[PDB]
Amino acid sequence: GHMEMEKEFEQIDKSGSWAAIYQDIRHEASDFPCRVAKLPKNKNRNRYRDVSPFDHSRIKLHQEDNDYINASLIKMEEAQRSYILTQGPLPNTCGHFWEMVWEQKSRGVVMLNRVMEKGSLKCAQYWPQKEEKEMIFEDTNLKLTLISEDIKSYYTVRQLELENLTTQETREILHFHYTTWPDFGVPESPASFLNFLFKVRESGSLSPEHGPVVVHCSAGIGRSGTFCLADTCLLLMDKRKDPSSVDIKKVLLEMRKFRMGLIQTADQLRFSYLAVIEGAKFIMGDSSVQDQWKELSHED
Ligand SMILES: CNc1ccc(-c2ccc(C)c(N3CC(=O)NS3(=O)=O)c2)cc1
Ligand SMILES: [Cl-]
Ligand SMILES: [Cl-]
Ligand SMILES: [Cl-]
Ligand SMILES: [Mg+2]
Repeated sequence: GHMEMEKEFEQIDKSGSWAAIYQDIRHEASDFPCRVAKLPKNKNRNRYRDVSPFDHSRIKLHQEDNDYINASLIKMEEAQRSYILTQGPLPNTCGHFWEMVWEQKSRGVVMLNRVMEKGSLKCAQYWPQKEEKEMIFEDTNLKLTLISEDIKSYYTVRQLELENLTTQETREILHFHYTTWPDFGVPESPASFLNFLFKVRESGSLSPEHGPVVVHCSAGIGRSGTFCLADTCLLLMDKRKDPSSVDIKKVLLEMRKFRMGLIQTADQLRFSYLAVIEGAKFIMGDSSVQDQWKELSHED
């Protein structure tokens, strides 16, 4: 057979029109107000002047003081999966970030960037790197401990313990850290990307019994958007067991109702197609393809 998205992909490649297709998505994308993000008191809570959560979908912190964090709830109604997309936390918003994880009952955090990229700090060091050096976030009364980590060639999975120091309740948070995805770039292959995505899936972190997974890169729109678009499209395909009922551009436009700028280049859009098309093999019952991805990704 041949999926409709596969036929579309070939036509676009052939005519060399990924830029045009992508720019049309940008032109059609939703425009909603971000008035809270732009308040003077929130200036230092934003990593990028021009990347803001819409008011209607922003995550509110549960604190009468200042409830603002640069984070958006991407609620995919048809797919029945939610994601929280957020910027890489700043030195002064790491407490807020873990506060959000707590209040939203997230089980998993997906990090698609490195702390330093291109000679610059794209994300604060918001988790402990050594077991014996735990982090206390005094402003939000949270304690964070590294429990263990499994380092692979291009991604790292960490077990963290998050403790609400007010109630002494503790939770296991899983950290899935993709370390080789360049900003404004694409993963090395669909295989490496899907191997990682399926690692996130297998952990149970995307279960509806949990809060939304937290997904971030530096701005929380480029690589983050790519990750979520692929996952949602595979999920939609999965629910219906029908790949040809999935309209990737339409899904992306729906996601952009909840946060601006999701997917930052034409090639990331192109890569999203590649990931979904390849991932469809597993969804539709080629169970052995997951091992192929593992081998091809060279995680060892
Ligand atoms: C709307 N204007 C705008 C767009 C993008 C950015 C921006 C800056 C730096 C970075 C690393 C990224 N990212 C590209 C990627 O692939 N992921 S990202 O971190 O979101 C985006 C800033 C402002
Ligand atoms: Cl890093
Ligand atoms: Cl560097
Ligand atoms: Cl930083
Ligand atoms: Mg040690």
